[PDB]
Amino acid sequence: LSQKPVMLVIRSFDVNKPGTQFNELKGGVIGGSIIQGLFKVDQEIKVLPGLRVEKQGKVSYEPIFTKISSIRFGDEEFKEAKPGGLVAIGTYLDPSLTKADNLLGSIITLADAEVPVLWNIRIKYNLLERVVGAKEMLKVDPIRAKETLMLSVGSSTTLGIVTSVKKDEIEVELRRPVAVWSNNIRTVISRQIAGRWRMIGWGLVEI
Amino acid sequence: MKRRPRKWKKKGRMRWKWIKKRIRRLKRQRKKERGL
RNA sequence: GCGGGGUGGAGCAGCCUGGUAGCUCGUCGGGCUCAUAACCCGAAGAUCGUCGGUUCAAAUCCGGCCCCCGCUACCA
RNA sequence: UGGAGGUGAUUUAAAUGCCA
RNA sequence: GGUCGGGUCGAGCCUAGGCUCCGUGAGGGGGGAGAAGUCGUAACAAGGUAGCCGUAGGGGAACCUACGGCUCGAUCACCUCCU
RNA sequence: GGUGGGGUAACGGCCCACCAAGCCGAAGAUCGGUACGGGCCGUGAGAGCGGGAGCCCGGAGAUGGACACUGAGACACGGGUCC
Ligand SMILES: [Mg+2]
Ligand SMILES: [Mg+2]
Ligand SMILES: [Mg+2]
Ligand SMILES: [Mg+2]
Ligand SMILES: [Mg+2]
Ligand SMILES: [Mg+2]
Ligand SMILES: [Mg+2]
Ligand SMILES: [Mg+2]
Repeated sequence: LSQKPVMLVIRSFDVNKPGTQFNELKGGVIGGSIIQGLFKVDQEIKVLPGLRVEKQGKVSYEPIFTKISSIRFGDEEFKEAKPGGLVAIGTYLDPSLTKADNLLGSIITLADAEVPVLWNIRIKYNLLERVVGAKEMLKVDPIRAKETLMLSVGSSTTLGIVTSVKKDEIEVELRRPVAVWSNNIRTVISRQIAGRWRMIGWGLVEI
Repeated sequence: MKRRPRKWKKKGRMRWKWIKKRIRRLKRQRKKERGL
């Protein structure tokens, strides 16, 4: 419980049933598990990346403050989520921000805390040995850049392209920033195979 | 674009307006496209 | 719990309202242009899964059987 | 003698062509 | 001549420092030339909707619409200006 | 650039201590790129254009880089040291 409590989300939904009156209205539920730290109902927090907005003519996001409306694992009553299991955290936000798995792989930490966001990300990557998950296993090629590859950041994900392809690391340009609580967090690279994006290396994010 | 008006004559080529517009879609690119 | 079509090479039209598989892409061939494609028209073409019932009489109304099987008990 | 300017009008469906 | 001190000019070496001198080298986007491959008809006449320039938006491709300008645009009706 | 000084055969920021803000620059500063210069040769109607190995008067190197001895004469091609 030393680094910043981060819940690396996997699900996010809206409790409000179709036809719910404006009196028992709820925020959204956002659901992960507490690996570093512990989260609590009514706590100040910021979610990342969350919301994207047009600020000065380019593309960028907004880390979003709130507090928790309740915490639960299903159907029992508790109030402060400790480590262990996908915990569900219902918040004070808008629900339309959360439905349809918009922020799949969200991250939650404190609205007074530190997790960075970078359009250009440097990642030390290790090549995979063969085409694992497929019928057919062909050689792993040393490539040049400009190819478009899928980079999944822990529970986050993005596309990426590059201009300097160093031997061991990669300087990838994106369209959406990262959720990187500290060093060498596990973001994985997959290359298209026949519409199936399979592994071509495991990388760790240096910042 | 520092016009050179020998090209509009449309003789053995294509219109000029609709070539300018397409060169923009590549200069805007090699400027944006990892030309950073 | 069920429940649906049970249709030509292909869209299946058409089913209580009952006699002409009903047009449409496609296959043969005939017309127009110089010649092609578009365009025009004859021909092929299944005959309603199938055993039946009801029905003077049928996919037309009702059932045996079976083809394929399409919806059966999620919001922190 | 020939223009030199202006206002209006100005019509279904009609694709393409080896060889010296 | 020698040896100790002090001072003096000075190559090389050596850390670290970006610059320029490169054998290469990893995906690339175009580019020039082959016009019995494939897709369509925008350009030339009033080219079957007139064309062509500046900005903007869209589009499997040549291309299409939106306001402001010129004849390097053809006829009928009608004027008006001069010779 | 100035005052005042040591130094070489000799004047000189050539070097030294003091004193102040001067110097050049789009009539092309600086930095990059190429070349040994001058008598002259090649061509051309002439106006030019292009070349300046071979002969003579200049200027510089002695495997790269540094430094001294001797003599009028230089840091010495067939003399001397160090890297
Ligand atoms: Mg001209
Ligand atoms: Mg024909
Ligand atoms: Mg028409
Ligand atoms: Mg045309
Ligand atoms: Mg036209
Ligand atoms: Mg004008
Ligand atoms: Mg003096
Ligand atoms: Mg120079």
